[PDB]
Amino acid sequence: LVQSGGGVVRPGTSLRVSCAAFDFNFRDYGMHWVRQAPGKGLEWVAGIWYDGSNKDYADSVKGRFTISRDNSQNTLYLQMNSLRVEDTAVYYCARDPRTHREGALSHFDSWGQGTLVTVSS
Amino acid sequence: LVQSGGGVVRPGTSLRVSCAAFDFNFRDYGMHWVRQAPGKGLEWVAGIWYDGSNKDYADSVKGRFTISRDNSQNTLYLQMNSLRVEDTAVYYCARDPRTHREGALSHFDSWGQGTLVTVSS
Amino acid sequence: LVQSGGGVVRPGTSLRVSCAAFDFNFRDYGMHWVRQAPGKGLEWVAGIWYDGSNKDYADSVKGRFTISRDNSQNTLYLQMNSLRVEDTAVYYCARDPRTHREGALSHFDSWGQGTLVTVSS
Amino acid sequence: ELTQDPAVSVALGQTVRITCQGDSLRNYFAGWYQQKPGQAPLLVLYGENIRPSGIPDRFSGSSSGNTVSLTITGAQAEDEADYYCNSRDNSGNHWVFGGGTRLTVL
Amino acid sequence: ELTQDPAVSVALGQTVRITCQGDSLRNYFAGWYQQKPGQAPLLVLYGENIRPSGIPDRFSGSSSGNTVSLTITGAQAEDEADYYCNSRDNSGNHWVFGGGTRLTVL
Amino acid sequence: ELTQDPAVSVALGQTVRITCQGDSLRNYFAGWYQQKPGQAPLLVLYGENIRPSGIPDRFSGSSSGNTVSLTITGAQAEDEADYYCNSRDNSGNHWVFGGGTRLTVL
Amino acid sequence: LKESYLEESCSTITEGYLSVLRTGWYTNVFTLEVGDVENLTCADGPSLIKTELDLTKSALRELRTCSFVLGAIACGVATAAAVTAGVAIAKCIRLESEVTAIKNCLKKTNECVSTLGCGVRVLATAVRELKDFVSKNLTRAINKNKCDIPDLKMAVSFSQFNRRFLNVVRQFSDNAGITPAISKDLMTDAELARAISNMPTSAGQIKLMLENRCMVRRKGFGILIGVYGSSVIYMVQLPIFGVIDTPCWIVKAAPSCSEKKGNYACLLREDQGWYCQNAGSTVYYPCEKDCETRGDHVFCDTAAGINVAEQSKECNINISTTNYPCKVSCGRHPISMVALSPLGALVACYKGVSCSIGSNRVGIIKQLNKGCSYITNQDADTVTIDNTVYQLSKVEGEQHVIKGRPVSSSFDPVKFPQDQFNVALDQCFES
Amino acid sequence: LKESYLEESCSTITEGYLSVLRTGWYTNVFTLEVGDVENLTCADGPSLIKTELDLTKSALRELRTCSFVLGAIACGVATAAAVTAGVAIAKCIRLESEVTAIKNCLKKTNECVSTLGCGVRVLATAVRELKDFVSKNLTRAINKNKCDIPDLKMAVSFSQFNRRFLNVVRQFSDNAGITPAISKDLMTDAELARAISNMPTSAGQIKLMLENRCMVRRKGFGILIGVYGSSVIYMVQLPIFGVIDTPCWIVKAAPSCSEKKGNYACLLREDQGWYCQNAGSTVYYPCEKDCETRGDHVFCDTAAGINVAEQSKECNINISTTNYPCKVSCGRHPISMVALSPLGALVACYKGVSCSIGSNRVGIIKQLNKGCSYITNQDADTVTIDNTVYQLSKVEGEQHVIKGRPVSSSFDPVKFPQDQFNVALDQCFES
Amino acid sequence: LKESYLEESCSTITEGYLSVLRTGWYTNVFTLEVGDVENLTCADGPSLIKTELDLTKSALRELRTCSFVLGAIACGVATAAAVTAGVAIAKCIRLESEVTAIKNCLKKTNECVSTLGCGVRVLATAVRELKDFVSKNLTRAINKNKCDIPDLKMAVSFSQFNRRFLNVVRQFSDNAGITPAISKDLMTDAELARAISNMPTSAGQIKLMLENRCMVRRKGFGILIGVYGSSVIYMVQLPIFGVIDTPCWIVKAAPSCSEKKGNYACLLREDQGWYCQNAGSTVYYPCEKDCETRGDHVFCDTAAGINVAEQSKECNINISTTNYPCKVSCGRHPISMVALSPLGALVACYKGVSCSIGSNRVGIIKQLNKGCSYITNQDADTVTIDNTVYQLSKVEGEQHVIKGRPVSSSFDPVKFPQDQFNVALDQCFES
Ligand SMILES: *[C@@H]1O[C@H](CO)[C@@H](O[C@@H]2O[C@H](CO)[C@@H](O[C@@H]3O[C@H](CO)[C@@H](O)[C@H](O)[C@@H]3O)[C@H](O)[C@H]2NC(C)=O)[C@H](O)[C@H]1NC(C)=O
Ligand SMILES: *[C@@H]1O[C@H](CO)[C@@H](O)[C@H](O)[C@H]1NC(C)=O
Ligand SMILES: *[C@@H]1O[C@H](CO)[C@@H](O)[C@H](O)[C@H]1NC(C)=O
Repeated sequence: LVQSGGGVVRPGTSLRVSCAAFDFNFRDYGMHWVRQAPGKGLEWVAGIWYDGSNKDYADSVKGRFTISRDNSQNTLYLQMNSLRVEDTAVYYCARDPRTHREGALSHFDSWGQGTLVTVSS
Repeated sequence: LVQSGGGVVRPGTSLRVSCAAFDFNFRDYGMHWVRQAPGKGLEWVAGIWYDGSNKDYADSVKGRFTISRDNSQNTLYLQMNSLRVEDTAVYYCARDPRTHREGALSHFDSWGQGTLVTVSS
Repeated sequence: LVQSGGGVVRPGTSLRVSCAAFDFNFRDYGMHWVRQAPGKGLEWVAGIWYDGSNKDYADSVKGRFTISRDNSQNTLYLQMNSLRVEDTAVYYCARDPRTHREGALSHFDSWGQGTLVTVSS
Repeated sequence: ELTQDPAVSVALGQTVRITCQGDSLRNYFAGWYQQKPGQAPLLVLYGENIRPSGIPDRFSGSSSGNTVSLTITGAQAEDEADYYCNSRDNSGNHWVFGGGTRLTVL
Repeated sequence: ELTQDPAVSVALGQTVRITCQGDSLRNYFAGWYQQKPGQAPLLVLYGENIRPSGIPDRFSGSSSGNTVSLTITGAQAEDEADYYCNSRDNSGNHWVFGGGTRLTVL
Repeated sequence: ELTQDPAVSVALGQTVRITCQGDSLRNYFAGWYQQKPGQAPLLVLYGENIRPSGIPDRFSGSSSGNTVSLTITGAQAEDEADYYCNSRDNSGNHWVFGGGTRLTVL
Repeated sequence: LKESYLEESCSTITEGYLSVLRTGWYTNVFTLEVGDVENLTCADGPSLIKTELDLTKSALRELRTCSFVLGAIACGVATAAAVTAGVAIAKCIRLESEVTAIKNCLKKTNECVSTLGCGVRVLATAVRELKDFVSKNLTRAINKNKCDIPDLKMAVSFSQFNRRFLNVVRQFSDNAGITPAISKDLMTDAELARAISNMPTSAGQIKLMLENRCMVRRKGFGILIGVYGSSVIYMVQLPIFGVIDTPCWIVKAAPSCSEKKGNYACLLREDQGWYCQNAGSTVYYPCEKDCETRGDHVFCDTAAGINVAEQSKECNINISTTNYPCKVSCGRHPISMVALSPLGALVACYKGVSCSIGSNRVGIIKQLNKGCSYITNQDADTVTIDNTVYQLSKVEGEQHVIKGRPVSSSFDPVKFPQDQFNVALDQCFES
Repeated sequence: LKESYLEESCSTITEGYLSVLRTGWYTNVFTLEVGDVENLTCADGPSLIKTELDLTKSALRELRTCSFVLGAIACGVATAAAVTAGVAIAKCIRLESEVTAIKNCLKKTNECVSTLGCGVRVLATAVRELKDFVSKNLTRAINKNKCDIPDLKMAVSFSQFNRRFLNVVRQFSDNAGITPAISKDLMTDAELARAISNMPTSAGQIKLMLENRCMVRRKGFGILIGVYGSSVIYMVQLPIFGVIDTPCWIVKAAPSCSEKKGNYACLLREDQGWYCQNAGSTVYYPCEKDCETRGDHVFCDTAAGINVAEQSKECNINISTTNYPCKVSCGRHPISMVALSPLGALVACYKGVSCSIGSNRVGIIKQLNKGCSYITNQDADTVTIDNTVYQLSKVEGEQHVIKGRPVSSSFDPVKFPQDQFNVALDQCFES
Repeated sequence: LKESYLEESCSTITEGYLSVLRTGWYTNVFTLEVGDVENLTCADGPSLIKTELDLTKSALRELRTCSFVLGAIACGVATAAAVTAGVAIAKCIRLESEVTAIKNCLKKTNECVSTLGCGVRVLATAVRELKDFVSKNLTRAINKNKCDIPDLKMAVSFSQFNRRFLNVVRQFSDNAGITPAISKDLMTDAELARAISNMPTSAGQIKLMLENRCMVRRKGFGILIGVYGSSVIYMVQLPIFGVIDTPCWIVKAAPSCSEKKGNYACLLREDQGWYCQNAGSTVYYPCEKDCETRGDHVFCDTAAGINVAEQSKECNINISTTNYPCKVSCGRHPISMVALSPLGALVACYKGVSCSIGSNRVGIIKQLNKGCSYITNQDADTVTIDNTVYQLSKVEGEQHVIKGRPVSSSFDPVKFPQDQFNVALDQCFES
């Protein structure tokens, strides 16, 4: 997974963290973003289904982030606006196993390597 | 297995012979007494079913001997009364295979090593 | 196989050829004659079914030859009348595997070594 | 009342049939016991050709009509013994023993 | 009347398909005979791809429409022979042979 | 909301059960991850005791009521890691992760 | 055999068959000793022994995850009785106190007799060879978790000993714990012979069962009790064919039809199938599934039998006038059909069908007259109704014809309703 | 495929299927050679060969221990014919003089042809491989009775050669001598190909069977003749599919209920299931079990056929007025149900069930009106009745609607008896 | 369990069973890899490897040669729905575009998710093991076509790896491409558990299915897509038991005959079998074989369900006066029979039959009065009719009796016709 777009910016700005070069067929799989503040536990960030429907978000970001995908280029985007200081974390790109959205499974697999996004004064 | 009470007595007396130390779960098996006069063929003596019903006897003894069993100690008894000189025999203790009383099987296995009872002047 | 009667004769005469000493159960198989003029391709000559019904002939011989069999001696006979010089050929004896006449199978096996009826001037 | 011969002899290494007869055998199975002298009887065959475990596969048997037979195949030296057939009476309540064939191996 | 190519050639170890054509093959099966030049015909293949015993797995055949074909796979030196197809006419009482293909191996 | 013990210790080669507690586990399965430092989380168990391929056969899961637990049999030193449970909440849309258990091996 | 054609009703009755009636169940409880296979592990990659040990361990664990139209009426009662008797007995065994009792009984020897607390006598059998192999050989062979040892003889032997165990699992997992028949793997021939010969019946019955054990095997079934420790415990439920050689007969029928000025009337007898006498009572066996013949013997299950009054035989003699209500179906469309019988065929064909009879001597002998006719298997080898050929049974036996005007042509038919499915004859006729 | 919806009776008829009719039986008589395994004995205790030999020698002994509702009517005659035709030939082979004749045929070679005394001609086949191994190799590798020999290659080989033999015994033992279908072990693919090719039918039929040999295999059966010396003899009966590519059609129906002043009147067509036309006659195949579809082809058994007259097709065109007595069932209370069809489904939807149609294109499409309605495959992917869901057959093809008032809404019903099971339509209406 | 005897109509209703309803299908698509086996040949006569290679090649090519009476209606609908759903999805995978897509999905790893062109989503699985052996090991062992190598380890190993492949072929070949159940070999335990865990249903249902997978396995089926290159492709349809723990009850009945002036009059309830209530409607499951019990759980197929109005329960309470048309059969001739129930048995016992109840403590307890009577499994262990013997279900529970003088005794029967089959009760009584 060639993940990029992660660096550092003063708060109140925008950035994009893309996850591409999938080894599996990126199409037909749902995808999710998970983040990890330095040393802290994991937090789920956003989700999307395989046809691009069902964009949904954690309440810490519900108003600000957008999750988008391109099934022709095989790329996943999370685009950040009004970035706040608490948003500094490693962002991981993760895959959804489910065939049907009604299913009971709730794990993720195929965790990408990390993309460190920093926010600083 | 142990068998006991073998000995000699003058005719017209009484004796008890017993069979014990069973290795086969005595509680569920019917049991039989079968005897052998010296050098002569075998004769069946008496029988009992597993719950102690169906006490049966050969006509040579039908008024004299009594067979009885104790399913708590795991011992089997045959009591001899009014011994007569013809009763000189080895008494073997033998086991009945039958699950159901109305079955067609008729053999005995698990023949004990036998108790010599003599009667003489 | 024994095959006999192959020889020279002047045209306009008669001859008999026979096929015998079969190793298989001759009684149950249909049989056929097939002939090969020197260097030429094969021509079917006649046929018979196992019970001796269904005698059939090629039109080059329909009027002349007779096909006969003896299920007790185990011998097959083809008798030639009014030999004509075109009839010079090796005559093979051949077996038909069909269990039922209305079957779709159409091949022969068990070819004999053949005999060389050589009608000539 | 079961009945069988007094004694039978067999040339070593070939078959012999011991036979036991009595009407009740038509209706109840038999049991065949071996008795070498002094020792207690030992079950060699019961029912229609069923052997107790450990009895060598030489012993075998069969029945017809009111008669049952024990066939010793390839009579070995260790087969010399008394053989006693056994069945119940026609009441199904008293057992009986057929007397014994003493068998000897030459 | 069955019809067949008079001669065909194949490179050693290459495959070749001999073909035999005639209307009646659509309704009755065919049989393929090898003939070494001095010797009685020997059945190689019959029916919809069945072989006798002994005939090596190299020989095979197939059919479509009113045609049948014998495919020699990996032609060996021993395959040089005449090949004759035969079948039955539309009546089913008269057999007929095609003028066999003389096959030669280079 | 999922919940976990903040730290647990196990004697080497002894077993240990980590447990994760939360009301929503009645409806949705858990996934178990481990995270050694710096590296991305690696799925170690999911569902009712299914292992991903390549995860050694020592990890096994169990669950009841509103509780799940990951049992490490024969706990090796290479099992020292953070272990995180996650599951969906009763909306079916939002995922939640437990606070993670920092296991350590003595 | 004797076969009577009853032209009163275009039916045949074939009699002289000898009964074999199932009248009970006999239970043998098996313990299959698998051994301590769930501890042995491999540390040295793929190998033969790992593959067979993997198959074993995998089966042992997977095995812990399981657990009036007289025709239809009869078969429901029959199958309900069978399964109920099995579950009732299995429920006594499934208690831990009884499994430990059975194992304590079988600890020193391979067969013993047990009483369950619920008052029933069972035979018990231990099949033990796989534990013998696992505990006495394989466990020392794979000494140090090094499974890829150089001795091949272990791997081949292991594939043989575990074979029976794997087959038993296969048959239970495909059937959710209740098998349809007693496979060779549930009971071997020797085990089945010793089981049959213990059954609670006189010697005559057993000698028949014991020479027909393939049919005994087919009629019974097995139930999984469970996996306890490292032993699989299952039970088999054997048929007691306690009554044999009573008289039986079979009734066959074909549509009997007539004309009156070009409009048909028809009836068909609805009491087809097997009958038997038993101890002076008549039993009717309507299920198609639950009687099977093997030559002169017919094997039937007494649970499928509906009791019928002895007058029921009068429908086979004087159906015109019997006071017993013979069951018939009535209508006015003449169906043409063949109904076979053990010694012949009933051939019914009417307007627009062309029956004929033929032989392997000559393909055609006689075109039949319109109506119902009885074609004796001595008279033709085959009958053909319309481009369709039936081949007759070549059994030998005497035939009779009972002459009489068919009912369909003797009484005036009822005007409404003329078509009636399964009804006493007097509703159809002589209204 | 062309599917007509018949509004007059709430029924669909789908035309364009191609027949495949069984019209005869073909017999191959196998002899399987075990060789003199019964003389071999082992005196080394447990070993690989002893346990394989025990399996072989035991199985060889076990073989010695085996000795008008038109639906039910049709399947009766169908099964009696099959079993009878088989037993009639087995009883002819079972004589000692014939088994010696067969083995005299096959002495030099693996396939032979023989006429039985009863006049049938059978193919005969020798499955000889096991006798070759036992006589040529195993009987010399053992000498004296050394049986735990050092060469493992002998034991592994043996477990392959006897593998077929044990499987044959397994299938006969579980079926009391008459198997339900031709396993791969009774007749292997090569043997089945040679057998089919000999069958007494023209090349067109045979080419079809060879490409469908799974279905030929499924529809035959085998009979055990017996064990004669060390040889098993058994016969296989193969279905002659003598007629192909005649027209067939399938009729489906659903309850045609209709309402009158708040009461209901209902009708269902009973002339339901498969029909095929053959040489200018119509044949009706009412069993559920006989006819099976594979694409356009229907595999059917002429022994199950009932020769319904021509003009029976008039119930598919003008049931209201045909003089043919079209079979219907009548009653008051409406059932609601879905009847599937190859190109659609009929929904009967009355008295307060909720009915709707939907698709994998998002959402539900339409709530349906009450009354019999026809949902086309092209219109919806799914249909649902009261929380149940059905998925429609995806096959494309023409649909037609034949418009017309339902009979249930057009005639006054009979007052008594109103409910009638299986009657001509005129018993129910227009009295 | 609570069992009520309804003496008003001689019936029992047993409540408290918990539903498990199939409400969908799930599809897993398997690719089974058999490698470049068709290139390998043996130049060196008979050998172990040649025999196993021959079996593999033969089995591989063999696949290429391959491919109102509510109780009657419902089971037709059930199997139609099953087969169409399977064939409809199989026809969508069978395209070459999709087979390449599936192989492209699985090319790197053993499980993948795919959307077909037809919009359904499937799980996909690769059974890769045999290709790995044939490519990485066997192909280098046979140098220069010398198959009879000295190392036996290849031969024994190869018999293990191809074992699964040969079993899959065996099941499809015997079933012409659609197997009756999910064999051990089509889908292993691990593959099955990992398949169920993905189904479109909440965890409660899935936890039950995993603990009961022998039933999930039993009700599914597989379809052969075909052989492509040297990969077998087949699919498995798994039952989604999407609804659990709703109420169900079973109805049983027996002939309620009674007599006046020496003439019997009879009634039997025709609405026997399973009912389950679901989300506020009642589903009736009439098929004899589409509901099965395991303790309190009853497993049923929603496609076999016929919707009935909720008032239909009134036939279990006051059938004499409900306005709902309770289905009954009427007749003049009494039948004597035992209808067993989960907690007891109905004994119908009429003229000329003798009936008595017994126990395992004492053989005979009482002889019953004539007429319908309810014998409780707490009061007897056995019940007997005319020398027939039945065993009662020993399961504990509670019983009730709902008193009420029987219908057949209270009303006077209609004079013509009696013997009405499957009619509403108003049509038989109080004419
Ligand atoms: C079992 O015993 C038989 C005979 O008792 C053995 O048959 C022998 O098999 C070998 C090959 O494995 C044959 O050798 C080959 O012969 C042909 C002859 O055309 C030749 O072309 C080959 O180059 C090779 O020499 C041998 O002829 C054959 N024996 C006889 C008498 O024909 C068999 O090998 C033994 N083992 C097994 C497992 O069957
Ligand atoms: C034989 O092997 C080649 C590649 O080595 C392959 O292309 C060919 O398909 C193989 N044979 C068959 C029949 O597939
Ligand atoms: C008795 O039948 C009437 C008529 O349908 C019904 O209204 C009433 O509810 C029934 N009795 C009970 C207890 O439901």
